[PDB]
Amino acid sequence: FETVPVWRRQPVRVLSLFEDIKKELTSLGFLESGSDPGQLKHVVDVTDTVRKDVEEWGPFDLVYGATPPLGHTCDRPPSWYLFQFHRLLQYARPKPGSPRPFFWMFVDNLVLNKEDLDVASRFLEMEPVTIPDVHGGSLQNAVRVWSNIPAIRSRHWALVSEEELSLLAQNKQPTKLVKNCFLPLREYFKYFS
Amino acid sequence: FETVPVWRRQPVRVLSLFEDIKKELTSLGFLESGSDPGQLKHVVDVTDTVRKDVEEWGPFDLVYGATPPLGHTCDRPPSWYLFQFHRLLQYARPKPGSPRPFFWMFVDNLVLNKEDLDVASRFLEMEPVTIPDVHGGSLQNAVRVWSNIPAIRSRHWALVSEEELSLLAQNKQPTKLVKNCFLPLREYFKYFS
Amino acid sequence: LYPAIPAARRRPIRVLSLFDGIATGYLVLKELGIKVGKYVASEVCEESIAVGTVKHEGNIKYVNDVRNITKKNIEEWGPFDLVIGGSPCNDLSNVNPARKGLYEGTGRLFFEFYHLLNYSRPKEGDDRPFFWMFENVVAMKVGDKRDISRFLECNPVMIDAIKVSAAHRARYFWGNLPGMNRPVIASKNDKLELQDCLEYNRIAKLKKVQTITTKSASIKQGKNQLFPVVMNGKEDVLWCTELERIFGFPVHYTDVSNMGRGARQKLLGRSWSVPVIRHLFAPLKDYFACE
Amino acid sequence: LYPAIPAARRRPIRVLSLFDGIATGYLVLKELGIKVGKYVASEVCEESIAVGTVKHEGNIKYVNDVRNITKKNIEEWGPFDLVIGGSPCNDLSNVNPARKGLYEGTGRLFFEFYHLLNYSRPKEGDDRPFFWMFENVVAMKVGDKRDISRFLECNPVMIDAIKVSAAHRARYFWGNLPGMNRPVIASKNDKLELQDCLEYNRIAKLKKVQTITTKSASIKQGKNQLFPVVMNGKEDVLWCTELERIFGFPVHYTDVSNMGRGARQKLLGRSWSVPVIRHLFAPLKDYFACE
DNA sequence: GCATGTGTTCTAATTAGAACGCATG
DNA sequence: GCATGTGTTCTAATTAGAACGCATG
Ligand SMILES: Nc1ncnc2c1ncn2[C@@H]1O[C@H](CSCC[C@H](N)C(=O)O)[C@@H](O)[C@H]1O
Ligand SMILES: Nc1ncnc2c1ncn2[C@@H]1O[C@H](CSCC[C@H](N)C(=O)O)[C@@H](O)[C@H]1O
Repeated sequence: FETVPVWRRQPVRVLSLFEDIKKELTSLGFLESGSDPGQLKHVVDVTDTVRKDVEEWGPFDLVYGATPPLGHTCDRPPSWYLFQFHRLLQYARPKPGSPRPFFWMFVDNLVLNKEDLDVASRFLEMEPVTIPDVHGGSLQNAVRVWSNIPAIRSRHWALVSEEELSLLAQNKQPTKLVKNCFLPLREYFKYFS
Repeated sequence: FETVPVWRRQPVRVLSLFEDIKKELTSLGFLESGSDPGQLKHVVDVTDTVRKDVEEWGPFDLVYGATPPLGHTCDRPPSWYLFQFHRLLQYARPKPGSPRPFFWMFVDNLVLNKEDLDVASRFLEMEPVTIPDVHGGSLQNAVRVWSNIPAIRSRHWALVSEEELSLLAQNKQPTKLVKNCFLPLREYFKYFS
Repeated sequence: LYPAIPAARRRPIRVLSLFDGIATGYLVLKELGIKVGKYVASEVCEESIAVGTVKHEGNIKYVNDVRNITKKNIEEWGPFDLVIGGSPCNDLSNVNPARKGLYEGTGRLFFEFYHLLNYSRPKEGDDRPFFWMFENVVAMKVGDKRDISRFLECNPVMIDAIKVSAAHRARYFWGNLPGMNRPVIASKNDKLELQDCLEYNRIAKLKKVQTITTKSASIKQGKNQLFPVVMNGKEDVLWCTELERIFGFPVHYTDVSNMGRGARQKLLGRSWSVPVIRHLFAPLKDYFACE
Repeated sequence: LYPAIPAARRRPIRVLSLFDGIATGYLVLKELGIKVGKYVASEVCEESIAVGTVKHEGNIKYVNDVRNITKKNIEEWGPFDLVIGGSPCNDLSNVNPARKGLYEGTGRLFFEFYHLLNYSRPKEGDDRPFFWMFENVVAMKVGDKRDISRFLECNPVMIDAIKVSAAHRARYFWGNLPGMNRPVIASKNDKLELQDCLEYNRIAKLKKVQTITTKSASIKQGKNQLFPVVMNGKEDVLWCTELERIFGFPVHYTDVSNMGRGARQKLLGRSWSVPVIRHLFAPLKDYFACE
């Protein structure tokens, strides 16, 4: 994905699933404030969404997937969110000739197990990156991110101890975590502020 | 087998196996001379006797088979005596044309078990007759007889139970009986006295 | 909607079979008369592979567990003209009370077929023909059947093996095969009654037998669990050669790997009804070389 | 010897087989092209009878246990042109340290063959052809071999299956068959080496295997008891279809009665080497009808 | 000059069968 | 109306495997 000059960066057309990030994208300056009504589409139950639904919803510049945050709100099996995300992601890919940059990202709030994680990486064709989001005096937030956003896989995040992160999930029993991984998208689209 | 006129009854030619019956037979008048090579041929071990032997030993009028008297006196399995007796017996029967009367008998001194008994009757083509010698004050001596002698399986004998026979064998741990068994024989051959 | 292909332009078929079991697909294709250019089988049961290799003398390339097949693998082994597979139903069939569904346990293996199917799909602008088929049990939660149809973007046709076999076998068939909804018609060499599948001096109690599972209990018919065969005036269960004939497999197809009775029924229990698969693959003769 | 018979005067063969086992006799006879008019088999093993009837579709009249065959039975079922049989060797072979000779245990059953043979013999004045043959192991006490020859009034011919099979099987053969002492010669289709008997993708470690018994241990060769087969780079035991090919039986000849491996080896371990019996019955097709 | 064998036995692994389960035509 | 089913499981039968055996080329 070559860089796009500032004067050709259109606003993002984001498809958000399982979780709404309209507040995050508006904060970082990717989403207009005046109602498009929507430059960002959000769906929560995708069991009955078909390809022609996603196609009808207009081309999407980014497809966001996210597991539910830690808690008992896990209504469905964990893997359901990934298989469904992968299913709709293929619907959203434009024609092979890529007219513009197409980005996707799927975030897990430390919910998938390793058995689930390997299926995730196999289907997303990428090993996940962990966000420490832990200050010296605070280690609260931590999530896993599969994404083709170049910056999200390029630089070095803070390495973590897998046993420690598993221990943080058992002890549990947002911007720095994911929004810090959202900033690199500004380079490719319009910045509103 | 029809009866023979007294004047054409030639002296008997017998083959005795496993037991010498010269004394019992001569006592009833069946051998003419002190030396009677033709009258009786005796063999104790037949493991190497072939048909050409019996054929050349001169035609036989009677073939006697007997088991060892009850005692730990025989190394051979009880069935061996019957199988061998049946083997030579087929050697001794003359041609299908019947020139004279041919008789055979096989006595067991309470040595064959029920398994050997059924094999015996099957091979000799008849169920055995029991020869008891009891005068009330004694019921000790008895033997089983398979024979084609018409009088050996026509007269009525002292029918006695099997358990009674088993008891007699456990208690044991011929002159009167075997002679009565043989008497019908001298109605067919020469009476020597 | 498949473009007719003249015979000279036809080339042998390249098949990717996932969860190949005992190589039913290859058996059907070869019995149809189609030239099998390549048959890549993904199977993990040793005895299953033993049958496929021995019964077909090494024409099947076994790869392995389907989850280790990569996009690169699909491109090297490809292109594929036919992608066929039936995911394990032990966690989907209603016969197992403790089944875990399509998203946990073994049901999730379906998505591997879905995943590799898209890898195998001809890229945009490749008008060349491409067929696929997915099979599984009818006794499945409506939500699972729904989601399966969702991922495959196709609705299944149910075909019960009883129309062409001597057994109850109702199965859904997702796919794009030419004329899957056509009427299922019997053949003159189809053994339609159990008596036709039995050995000599064996009497069939029933005209049809119930759905045959991996366990020997599905041979005991009805609620009374009566024996289906009388031999010399004595009750008896079906024989392995008889189970094979019921399914349409060649007799002695599973006399392999010193397998016994339980093993051979276990492989036949999850297999396809050969005549059913024959009814589904029949229109492929008009798209690939034959000899 | 018997006089040659003009072809037209030849009639089908009437065979009395005692201890028929898995009907090896009938098999070789049919494979030789000889018309089998009647085959009266005396056998008591359920599975053995199952193989005979199923594999030959009821042409064998199974009578029963041999000790219940009467004189009247021989004449009703007769006349017989061929009387063949091999008695159980469990109490005669040297492999069993607790054998009981041929006068106790199961060795007695020999004399049943001797008994029924003389019944089947044509009476004096009947110069019609009549052939008989008796098989048994070589590893028997010299006294037993002596007595057996005594009762049959004939000396045995030892023939080792190794010349015509891929296995060691040395056996004595009493009888009057034409040319039993002739040198045995191999045929085109005789599987002489273990590799010819194995399935696809299996490698043979040996040219010949040791004498096969009822027990699976006889499949492991030598003093080390190593596995005779390699496949997929792993050592393995012989397969039932391979055991059958070793003995010269048709493949899947013992795929009957849901029999497993122990059962099929039990039946094959006591049987005859088909090619050896073919070598023995070969000159019979000059005395009986052929079609 | 050791290896071999138409098998029995006794044990340690296995295998077979029945209870379990219930939404659904 | 009630029997049906690409199975797991737990237990009771049941099988496989090795120890045993020694006269003889
Ligand atoms: N992870 C995996 N990878 C590849 N094959 C698998 C697998 N898990 C199970 N299988 C195999 O998939 C098969 C599904 S049963 C279907 C068998 C096949 N349709 C036939 O006609 O016989 C089973 O034989 C099973 O051994
Ligand atoms: N009392 C009896 N009557 C008839 N057959 C018997 C018997 N006792 C044992 N048998 C059978 O005799 C056979 C001897 S093993 C020989 C089998 C045969 N020669 C073959 O080629 O296969 C065994 O199968 C056994 O089942």
